[PDB]
Amino acid sequence: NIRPLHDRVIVKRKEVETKSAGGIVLTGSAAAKSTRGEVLAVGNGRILENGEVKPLDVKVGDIVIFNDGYGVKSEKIDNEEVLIMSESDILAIVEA
Amino acid sequence: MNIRPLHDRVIVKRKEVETKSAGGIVLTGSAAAKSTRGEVLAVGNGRILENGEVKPLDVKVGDIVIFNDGYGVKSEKIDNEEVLIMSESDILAIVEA
Amino acid sequence: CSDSKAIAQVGTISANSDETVGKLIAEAMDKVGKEGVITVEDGTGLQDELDVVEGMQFDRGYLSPYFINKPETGAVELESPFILLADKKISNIREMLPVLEAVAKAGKPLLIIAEDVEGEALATLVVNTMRGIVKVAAVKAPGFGDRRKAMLQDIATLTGGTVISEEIGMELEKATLEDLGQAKRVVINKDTTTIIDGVGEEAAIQGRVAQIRQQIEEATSDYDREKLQERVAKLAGGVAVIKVGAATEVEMKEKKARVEDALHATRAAVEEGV
Amino acid sequence: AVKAPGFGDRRKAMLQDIATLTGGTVISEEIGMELEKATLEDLGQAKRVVINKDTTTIIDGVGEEAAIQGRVAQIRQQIEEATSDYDREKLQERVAKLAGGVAVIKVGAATEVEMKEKKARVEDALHATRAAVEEGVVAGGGVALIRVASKLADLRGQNEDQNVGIKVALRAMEAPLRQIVLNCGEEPSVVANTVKGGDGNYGYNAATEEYGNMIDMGILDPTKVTRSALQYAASVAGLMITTECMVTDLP
Ligand SMILES: Nc1ncnc2c1ncn2[C@@H]1O[C@H](COP(=O)(O)OP(=O)(O)O)[C@@H](O)[C@H]1O
Ligand SMILES: [Mg+2]
Repeated sequence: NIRPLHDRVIVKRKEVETKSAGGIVLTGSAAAKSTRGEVLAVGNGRILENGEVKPLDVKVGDIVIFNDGYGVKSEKIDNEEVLIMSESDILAIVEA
Repeated sequence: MNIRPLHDRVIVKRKEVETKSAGGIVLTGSAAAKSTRGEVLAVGNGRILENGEVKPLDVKVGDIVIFNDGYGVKSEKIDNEEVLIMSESDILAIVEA
Repeated sequence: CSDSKAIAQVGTISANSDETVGKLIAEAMDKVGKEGVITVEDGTGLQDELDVVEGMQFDRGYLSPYFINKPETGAVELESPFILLADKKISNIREMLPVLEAVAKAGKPLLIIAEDVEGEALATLVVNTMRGIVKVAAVKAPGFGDRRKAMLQDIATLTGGTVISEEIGMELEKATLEDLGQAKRVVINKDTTTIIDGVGEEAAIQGRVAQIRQQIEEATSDYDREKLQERVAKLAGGVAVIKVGAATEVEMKEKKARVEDALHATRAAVEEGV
Repeated sequence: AVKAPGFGDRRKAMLQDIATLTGGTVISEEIGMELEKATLEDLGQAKRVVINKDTTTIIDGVGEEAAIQGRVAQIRQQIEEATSDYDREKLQERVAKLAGGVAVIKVGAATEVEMKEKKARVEDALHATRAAVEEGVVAGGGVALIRVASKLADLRGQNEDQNVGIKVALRAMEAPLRQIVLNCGEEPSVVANTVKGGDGNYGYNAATEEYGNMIDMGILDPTKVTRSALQYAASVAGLMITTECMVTDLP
């Protein structure tokens, strides 16, 4: 395993283009890919002004909603496709 | 299966376009309606500035709120009805009477 | 001029002593009545042919070929389907859940008539028939905008459905399982789409027939009467088409000319007598 | 990796011919599937495949005989069209590749003008054998028409004028035979007589310039071509003798 640094979290994407969750809704053509994820591991924290180490509000193995910009970068780790992003890119943390 | 918004971000369920109650009763349709009203579900902790930590979002839960729909608002699906999520900065006023 | 014997005779006279032409017109006029439409087309084989299509049949094809059911030759047969038409093109409106899920809740094969279907909406439609959630097929509407929409509401009352318009105070995402009409069975091919029997009251149909009667004359005389009677025959009674046969292309021009002549004469003979 | 067969719809149709043969699934951008999402089941299988600079070949691919016969049965509806010629050439081409096999005849010649003659004689013979196969054969030398004319001799019409129309036809069915003889520069009158005196397949051989059995001598008319020639000529000629007036543009 690897550790991201500062405020940056490394997340594994959830299934793409299949909206199959919610309502009775089936699968459509026009695609919206991976608005949610399980993460992997997280950074120490972000410094602010001098903020030193402030622990990220998101814990590890939590499933979350996000908006994907370029801040998130597509990487391939351990034969797995993964997204690296800044915590500010996480929107909400969903819980069953 | 409730959902929890991160700090500074609030999750709110939209209120459907009102058949016009202004010029009563003359109704507008069929088109989208700018939201002078809205509902909510859960609230984030708050936003941090220069160690300013988390200033509790001035909006509580169950509060009726007015908001502008910008690029900052996202649409998500939760069990049954789909709801939208936003930052407290995008909330303008809360209606009370 | 009333009896089909007399009709076939005045038909034969205009046909230059061709008894086949007269008796055939008489057969069409006997089956579909005074008002049934009769058309003349160039022939395949060397023999004359009379086709009769009863009930509702209109001209348009299926937009996606994968919808084919039980029947071969690309035949799609759907049992008790539901029809709704929104006037608009459906790509982005692919969401349309609440309505589909309502149909999903029903578990019926759908027959879908719309203004047009974009490829985006088409793909997810393919997935529904393969996946099995609901078996569904969709075909395009018959006419040009003003003419089609006028004959569309006519179809709505036939199957007891209600026309939804985006050009009206109704929305694409808003529809109910009850708003749809029903039919006994439907068969769709490359060219024609067909409805055998729809479920509707005897009241709405001829009530609609009594209102179109004022539309039959108007100021317009002959030229809208053509498509209107075209519409009228389709809706209540039925339409008949005669395929005229000939051996060679030069004889086809002669055969067809004698056939149209006799046809107009029977109409004239019928209305004004002989 | 090889390019698809043709320009669109030629190519797209022949994938489904190729797809169902090898039991694979065609991946299309026009349906709810895409290339990055694919299953090993979307792939087809074959025993062997051979590719060269100009050609690609699939040796005994594996697909049901049920599915294969399904595509041919769908082309049966495709057999009858309004496209007529070239439609039939390219349509059977797909079918032959899927079930049977293809044959190509290369006509040889010294010069280009002899090539146009050799190939033209080959095209006639091809259509004729095909037509002979389906609709059967009758005695050549136009003796069929001259024989059917002999059989119809007692035929009468509604009026006296109509009778002449009937007789005119029978006399005219003699024409083909009588013309062949004349091209040999021999008395047509004599040959017509000596053939009409006899019955059945007894006829004149123009090449050997001696009489005999047409069928035994291998002189055969596909029945379809003889039937067609008679029908078409009568249709237009029948209409043509009805002319009381002619209108045209001025010089
Ligand atoms: N060796 C032969 N002896 C007698 N008749 C022949 C011989 N070869 C061909 N024929 C006749 O001549 C005709 C040949 O027709 P041809 O000129 O090849 O084309 P088309 O059928 O368009 O006239 C056939 O009807 C056939 O019966
Ligand atoms: Mg006349």
